[PDB]
Amino acid sequence: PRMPQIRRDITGLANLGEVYADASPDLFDGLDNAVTTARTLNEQRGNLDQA
Amino acid sequence: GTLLDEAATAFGGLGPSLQRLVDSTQAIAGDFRANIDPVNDIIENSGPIIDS
Repeated sequence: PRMPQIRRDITGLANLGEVYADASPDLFDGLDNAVTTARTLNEQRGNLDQA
Repeated sequence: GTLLDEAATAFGGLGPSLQRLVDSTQAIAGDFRANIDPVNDIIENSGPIIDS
């Protein structure tokens, strides 16, 4: 009885995979540079709190 | 003779393998029935979030 919902789930999964695969390289480059700036923020936590 | 040869070819030494097949089938079916509410919940509620 829940087979239309299964079909909806599978089609949505395919579409979401396509969208994520299209949006992933930018996300991961941003995550690399965000790792750099997050390391910078962690190294100066006391300065940030005093600020 | 032909049927016996075919049955011997199909069931030569599959004793342990068929035993494992049947035991795995029954265990998986029983466990799947035991957890049918989570399966139904996943099937129902996966669509909204994914389509969102």
